[PDB]
Order: sequence, then C-alpha cells, then structure tokens
Amino acid sequence: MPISPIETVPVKLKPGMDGPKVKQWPLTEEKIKALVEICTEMEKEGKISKIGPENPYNTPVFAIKKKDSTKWRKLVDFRELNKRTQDFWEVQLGIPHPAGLKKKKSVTVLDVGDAYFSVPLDEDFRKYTAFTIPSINNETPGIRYQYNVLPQGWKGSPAIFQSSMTKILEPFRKQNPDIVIYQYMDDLYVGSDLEIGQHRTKIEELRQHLLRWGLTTPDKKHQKEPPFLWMGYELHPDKWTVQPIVLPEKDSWTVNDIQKLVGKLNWASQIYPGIKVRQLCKLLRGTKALTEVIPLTEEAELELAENREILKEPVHGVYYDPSKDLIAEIQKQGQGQWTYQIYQEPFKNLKTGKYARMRGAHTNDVKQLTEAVQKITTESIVIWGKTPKFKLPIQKETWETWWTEYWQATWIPEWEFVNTPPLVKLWYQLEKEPIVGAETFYVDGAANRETKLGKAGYVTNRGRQKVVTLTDTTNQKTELQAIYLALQDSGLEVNIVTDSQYALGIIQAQPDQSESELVNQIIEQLIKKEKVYLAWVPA
Amino acid sequence: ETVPVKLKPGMDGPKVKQWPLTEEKIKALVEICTEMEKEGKISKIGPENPYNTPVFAIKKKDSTKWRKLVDFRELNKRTQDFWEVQLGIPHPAGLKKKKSVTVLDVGDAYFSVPLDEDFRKYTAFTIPSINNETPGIRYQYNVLPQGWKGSPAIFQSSMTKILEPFRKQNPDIVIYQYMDDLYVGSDLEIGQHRTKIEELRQHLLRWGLTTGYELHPDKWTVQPIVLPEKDSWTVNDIQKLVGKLNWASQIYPGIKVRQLCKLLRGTKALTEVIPLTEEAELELAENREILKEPVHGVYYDPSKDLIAEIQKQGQGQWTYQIYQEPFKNLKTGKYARTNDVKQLTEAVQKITTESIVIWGKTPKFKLPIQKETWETWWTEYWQATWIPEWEFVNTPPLVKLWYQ
Ligand SMILES: Cc1c(C#N)cc(C(F)F)cc1Oc1c(C(F)(F)C(F)F)ncn(Cc2cc(F)c[nH]c2=O)c1=O
Repeated sequence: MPISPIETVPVKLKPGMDGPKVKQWPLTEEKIKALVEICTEMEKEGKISKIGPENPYNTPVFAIKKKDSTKWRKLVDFRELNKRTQDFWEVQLGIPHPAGLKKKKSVTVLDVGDAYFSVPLDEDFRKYTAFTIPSINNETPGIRYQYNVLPQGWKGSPAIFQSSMTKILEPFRKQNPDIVIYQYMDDLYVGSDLEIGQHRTKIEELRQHLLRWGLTTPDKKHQKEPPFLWMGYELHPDKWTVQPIVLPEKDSWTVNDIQKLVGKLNWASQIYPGIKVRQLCKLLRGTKALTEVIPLTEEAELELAENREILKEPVHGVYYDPSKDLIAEIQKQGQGQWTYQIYQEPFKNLKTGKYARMRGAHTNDVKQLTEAVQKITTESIVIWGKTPKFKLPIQKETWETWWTEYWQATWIPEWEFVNTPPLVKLWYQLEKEPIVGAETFYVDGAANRETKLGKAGYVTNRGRQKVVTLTDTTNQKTELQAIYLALQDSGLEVNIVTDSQYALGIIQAQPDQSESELVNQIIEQLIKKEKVYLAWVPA
Repeated sequence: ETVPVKLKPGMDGPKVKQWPLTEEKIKALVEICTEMEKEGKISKIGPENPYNTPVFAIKKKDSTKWRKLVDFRELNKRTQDFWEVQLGIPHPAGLKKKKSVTVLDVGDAYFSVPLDEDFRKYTAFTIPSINNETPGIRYQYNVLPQGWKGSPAIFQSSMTKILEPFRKQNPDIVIYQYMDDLYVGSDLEIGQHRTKIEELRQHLLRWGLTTGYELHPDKWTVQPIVLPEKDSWTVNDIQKLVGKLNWASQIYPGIKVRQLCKLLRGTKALTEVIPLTEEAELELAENREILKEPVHGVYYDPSKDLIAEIQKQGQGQWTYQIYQEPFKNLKTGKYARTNDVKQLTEAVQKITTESIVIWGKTPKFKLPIQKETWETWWTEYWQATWIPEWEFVNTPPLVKLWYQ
C-alpha cells in the first residue's frame, strides 16, 4: 500500500537506444476485463498512472488466470525494455552461509510486503514502462498506463530496491551497533543478545523506522519462529543443518535421477562429512539423454551405499565464535577425493566440504593437498574473513622436500601434521646426479605426421638396443613409449637420456595419478626402481 | 577547471570482481574510506553505476599504517589513449645512467585536483562484506585517484611548476614521474645526493606533498648465461654444456658448438670422463667472452609490450629475463632472499622498478605459480602503489637449466 518517500535512483537507457515501441496483440474480452480491474486497483494505490496519447512507447501486457483459482494476474513482458535499460551493479557478491553466523539470543525475520511496489521509479524513466490495455477487437484507442514504482520483471528493480533498503537502514545501523541486520532480497534477518523484552522493543522500533519510509513488515503475531527454513538450510537456536534429504531407491536410474542425486549429495556435503560423488559423477560422463537409463557400476553402488550410511543419522553444524581460531582438517579418501571439516572446538564442526582431483591432469597427493588448502582458505575468507589453522596428513619433512625442489612457487599457511592415515607422500624420487655403474639408455621416439605411425626405442652404452612399432600415435606418445621401454628393460638402477622436454617435465613433478594409461605405466616402473636418473639433450 | 577524459571508442568502463578480503583489511578500508568521504575525496554511489575496480589494503614502505590500494589495471588499459597519447610523460634515457636513483611517493598530490564529473563513475570500487551481511560499500572518486595513469598525466603541469626551481638549480639531476612516484637520479656522492632529496622534499612540502627507495642503476650488470669451469668433464657435463650453448645460439650471434659436439661422438656412459681438446677449449673460451657482453641486435621497440619471465632456482634464488620477442633478452638478472610467495612478490617489485627506470613501463609477468595461490596471497607482501600485468606459466624443464 505505501510507496517510500525515498529519493529515486536516476536510470538511463543504453547509449544510442530509445525506449521500446512493441505493439500490443489484441486480447480476449475476459483478459481485457481482468486487466482493467487489476489496473484500476493499482492506479488507485498509486502504483501506475494513466498517460496521454503523446507517449510513443509500449510494452505488451497479458492476463493469466490459473484454472485452480478465479484470480487473474497481470503479466508485463519487459524483455525489450530490459534489453534497452542500462546495466546495473550486481545485487550480491555471494550468499550468506549459516556457518558464518554468530549465535544470537533472539532472531527475527521481517519480510517487506510488496517490496518493488513500495519503491518509486525515477520520474524521467517512467515513460519507458508504458503499456496498453487494448480495446475490444482493437477497435478504439486502448487504456494507457505507466509505472510509478519498480516493475516486476524489470532489470533494475532488484538493485534499486536493495540500495533503497541500504540507504533507509543506514541511520538505524549507526544508532544500533549491537543489532545484527542481514539484508537478503525482500527480507531482513535481525538478531541481538538483548533480553527478550527489549529485543521486541528494538524490533518494533525498527519496523516503525521502516514504516516511516513506506516499507511494511509483519507484526509480532505474524513474524516467523525458529527453526527458520531458508535456501535449503535449517536455522535452529544453537545449530544449523541442510533441509531433509531423501535418497530415492530406484530399480532404474536415469541421467536426470542421477543429476538430482548428485546435487543433493553435494548439498549435504557442507555439513555431512565423507560424502562422495566421484563414481556417480563418472556415470554422467557422455552423450546420454535425460530419461536414458544408466546401470550403476559396482563402484557407484558402493559409493551410494556409503553415502546412505553417512546420511542415516542427522548431522548439525555450530555457529561461529569470532573470538576463537578456525581449524581446518583435511583427509584423503582415495582416487583423487579429499574431505575436510572446519571447527573451532574439537570436534564441533561449523561446516564440512570436499575437493576433487582436476580432470586429465598428471598429478600427485601433495599438489592435490595444496589445491584443497587453497580452496578452503578462500572459502574461509569469504565466510569468516580469516584463514584457518590447518591440520594436514603430510609430514613437515615430506612438504619441505617437495616445496624446496618443485619449480613452482608453492606455499601453505600455518599448519601442523596430524597422523590420520592414509598419509600424503611422494612415491618415487629422481636422482640428482648420473648413477655410476648404471646402464645409460639413449631413448628415442618419433611419429610420422602423415601416416600416424611411430617408432619407439633405445641404444645403450652397453650395446643393447630395441625398436618397437606403434600405430595411430603422436610424437608425445612415442617419446613416453621410448622412456617406458627403457624402464621395462633396465635393472634397478638406470640413467635415461631423452630429447623430450614434454616427458621430462611430467616425470620431474613426481606424478602418481594420470588419466593416461601410458603415464600410469611409467609411474608403476618408476616406483619399483631403486635409482633413476633422467637427462635431457637437444635433438 | 577539470580535464575532460574520454575512454577508447568501443570500450566500456571496468567491471572487475572484488576479490575477498580479510576482516582486518575490510576494517582498515572502512576507516580510510570514512575519512576520505568526510574530506570529499570519494562519495557513496547508487546501483545505477555498473562499474567496479578491485580494492585492497597493504602496508606502507615508511610505516605500520594501512593504506588503500586500488587495482586500476583495467581502467588504465581502457584509457591508454588519454594518459599516453594525449598527455604522455616522456621517459628520460639518462635516468638509468645515474649513480643513485631515489623513489619518492607523491600520490597525496592528486587529492587536491578534482576529477571530471563525467569520468568519476569509472572509478567505482566496493568494500566487501563478510558472509554477505550487507551489500558492499560502494564509492566513486571525486578527485584524481592514486593508481590511475590519468592522474600523473593530468597533474603533469602542476608537477612541472612545483619542480621548476629545483630543476633549474640542479641541472644534472633527473626527475621522472611514473604513476604515483618520482624517480630522482644524480651522480653526486651519496650524502650530497640524500641532502638534495631532503631539499626536494621541502619543495614538495610547500605544495602540501608531505613525504624501491634507494637504487643504484649504474651498478646494474646483467646475469650472463653461466658456463661452468671444470677440472674434469663427464659426458653428462658436455651434454648440459651443449644444451645451454644451443639455447644461447638463438640469442647471441657467433656462438659455436662444433668442437664440443664432436666430443659426444657415440653412446657413452654419462659418468665417463672425456678429455677436452685444444679446439673445444678455445671454442668454450670464445663463447664465454660473447656471453659476458650484451646481446648484439636486441633493441627495445616502444610499440611492443615488455615481458618478464621468472624461474625459481631453489635456496631462495630466482632468475629473470625481460624481453619483447621470446628469448631476445633486453635484461637478465637474479633475485635473492620469507616463504615462496613472499620471495616472488619481492622479485616482481624489484623487476618492475628496474623496468620503470630503464623503459618507463612495467612488464607483463609470466609467474611460476598456481593462479589461485598467487591470487590469495600476493596482497600480504605487496608494497608498491602500482600493479603489473601477470599471467601463470609452467616453467619449461630446461628454461630453468639454461639460466641456473
Ligand atoms: C533468520 C535468518 C535467516 C532466515 N530465514 C537466514 C539467514 C542467513 F543469512 F544466514 C540468517 C538469519 O538470521 C540469523 C542471524 C542473523 F545474523 F542473520 C541476524 F538475524 F542476526 N544470525 C544467526 N542466526 C541463527 C540463529 C537462529 C535462531 F533461531 C536463534 N539464534 C541464532 O543465532 C540466524 O538465523
């Protein structure tokens, strides 16, 4: 009902563009009747105003009544106006996370009633919101209106509403520093550590300040009670959790059923520790239609069963205490899966999460662990404005050996070793110098670009030699095949000389996981050797 | 009174994401911005401003106070015609030839000059909110901002008037303005040089300018490609020597490797000792005299961007090359130490500072780090008021070996 006496936000069209001039399609008599009734009510309430014939703009209107109801809705198609309207600043950078909330004695939800219709539209822009209710069979001139408030479906409404609420709340915020107010869409979530009586007094004073600016909110009888159900979460007085999750039991799983399941598992993973989705995600790889049935592999069945067990008993997170440190612990789950928990007091988790190994990468657990530390660090700065102290399953010596030899600059903030197997380690190490009394293999690999045929082989200082033929190969594959040949045919100590910077760079980084069968084959050989020296020579 | 600023046609103002900031940096920024808004330097803005430029908080070189650092890299690229073509500050060739170069921050000079009303919208920045409690605190500039290349370009006439008596009284001192700093070079004895710096600080002080730091560009001698001096030479040693010489054959004209290639005749054991011939030893000595001299045929092309590559050599050592065309080096050097990210930010600042002194422009860096690792931490150790362009590379296994 009220329209805020707040100052308007000046709005422009995109440079070089004029307002929309989209023709109104003739409508049925029942649709015209409904629109006239709706519009007469909005004009009465100050939301829209009748315009003269002068205005050359037009945006189409439609009337929709759902068959279960006898209520008509006015629908305005602002697609053309939105395309011609200036860009606005983004509404929010992120979304509030429950783990980042501090515990409050009392918390109140105040949702603004008819939010957009309570905020005025820039007087110079109103003319572009012009719409026409057509006459019966478009016989005579239609009834023309323009908006005076923020229209539903218009590009600028969310940002202009938000900045209006910010400008309004500003004095109340300055005068009440101990009251927490979260702004989200049409809502205000207000918390305090006052005794219940003065919290209700402060809430009435806030609602009264907002009413002074045209914003209506619910009173004591109508305002929500905990637990608050918000954006897939449950907010209880001293704990939070994700809303109920039911994992369906189907005879046949479709691509759509599996996508829905993976989304629910990912959503539960922010508070249920150990949730895994690798095997279920592998099933979604490919060119498969939404309703196509994908049989579960034994591995996806194993993973689905493990998830059901985790989710069988409800799990909650605690709220944040800004006067304490955040501790993040990470565990290796196998096959590139990593799980983590963040707590302040052991072991009452604020939240949990997971990290997965990058696809098609030659990599090791030290690199995956560094990536997981980085992901957690960034997420922590977003939620709490600080980095946690880490507890990692890697020895200080293993990390020290890694970072001192790696070509890339790498670092982990404050951390301590925690003995939680499986531990993170490097599975082989290249020699620093050529091995004496070890056989030197001068390996070679080449592939013809036209026939795609390759040859991979070696010549040794001891007289040994081999050449093997390969089909539908590349230079890269033949130079990895040549290194693999020397590994297969050598003793426990071997000096290998290659012309490949490609192969050298992969092996030098001590990978132990690869999507390439050939790299994995080389890894198996490297682990088994006692001493391997690898050198590069120009062609 | 204000100088009208136009963007490059076809390009719009910056719309860069604000990177997450810690609570202490946010509190530092809210305090600085509250004070600048009281003074009218900046103003709160509405949502009808769709522009954004990232903002950070760093520790000053002179104190333990927080300072605002705005990343205007995108706005600078989008106004390159104004600050470079329209109002270019010429680069003096004599600056790198000076015994001492002192770097003075003069960024406080710009707060006295109002910004063109129609350009203010492009200087929008946001102070983020922890856990998205509130929408970001949005502001735009009302005066010439620090970090924007149009600022010294506009202040140029005022700076000339400020420096006129000092320059007239000290004709052999070179003063060069780059972004928010003055580079003051002289051939005076260090104590006489410092006295002139303090005298120049008094001149700036009369115009409200209350005042890296001490460089010696004449003592800058490039790190050559180093060939080892050995008593005995294994097969492996000669192969590494050939690889390193093959690399400098593409750079330096006249490098020879025929006689040393002849020594690797066959498929010998890597550990096997090979005696050096008279011819290969002469060839080795001739290559050493070429490597110790500057590269013949390599010249700075002002129409091309400078590129800087850095390699981590272990034990707190880092090497670097500055070039425009790959491997046609304009400068080579080394940096010595702190954690890896701290050492790397320090190397980037040292290399950019030398680049500003030699060419009057910053290089685009190829950083040997993970994008996310660098992006999270670089701000903890940054002390400069400028920021260079950077990208992330996977240092080739032998580019490191050729520059060890
Ligand atoms: C109501 C609400 C909702 C909803 N619906 C959604 C969000 C979302 F932003 F996280 C926040 C939000 O408001 C809360 C805030 C607050 F900070 F925002 C402000 F109220 F103090 N701070 C903490 N909690 C948890 C909590 C619940 C309770 F029953 C009693 N005591 C408590 O501490 C909130 O629920």
